[PDB]
Amino acid sequence: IDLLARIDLEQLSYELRHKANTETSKQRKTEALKRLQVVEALRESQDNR
DNA sequence: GTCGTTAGTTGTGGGACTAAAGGATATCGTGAACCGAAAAATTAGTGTAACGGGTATCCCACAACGCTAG
Repeated sequence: IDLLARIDLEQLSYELRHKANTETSKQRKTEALKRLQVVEALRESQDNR
């Protein structure tokens, strides 16, 4: 609860895009984009409700 | 010589498997003793009859004419 409350979705998404853009490993990039999917899904949810 | 990377396994985990009818199941093992709770049953106590007028209603019966003289 505390960790997810302290989370910042916009900053987290920007950090993940940066990490994907500056990573020399394909697997790390895949993990970064996979987390970005869920982060952006939550961001899109926060617009409707 | 040593460290990160990539691709191809390899083991492991989560998700599918016509339609129609019908549709009954049986379900162990035991430790004691006292207190409290409320739900139930048993027991103890009080009682009328006709009368005066006057009047409201009911049922029950009957009436509600015809002629003659001053």
